[PDB]
Amino acid sequence: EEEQIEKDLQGLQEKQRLNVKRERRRKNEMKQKELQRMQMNM
RNA sequence: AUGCCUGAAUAGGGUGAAGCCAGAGGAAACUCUGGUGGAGGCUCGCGAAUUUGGGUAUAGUAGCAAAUAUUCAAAUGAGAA
Repeated sequence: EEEQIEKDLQGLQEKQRLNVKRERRRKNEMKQKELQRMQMNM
């Protein structure tokens, strides 16, 4: 009964952590990409 | 040997390059997983070679000429494999 609560809380917390990590990664990657793209036109 | 003009052809099987998308690691750079995409001195059936049309320059013996399988009935005809 409570095993399901523990499992889904842990799963949602792990998903949240992975989401934070991937958002940080993509934000850095796209900021670098847009900077390079903006600078490549000259 | 090197050309030039105008046409035909430059096929097929396999593999899967940049680039892209989405995931996971690390502060970046960067490295892996899946997909996508469809490229090449990639493969498969000093020297040689490098498709093609037209035009245009520098003893009655040997033997039967070889490309397999012919058969039956009728017609024509002097005479029919």
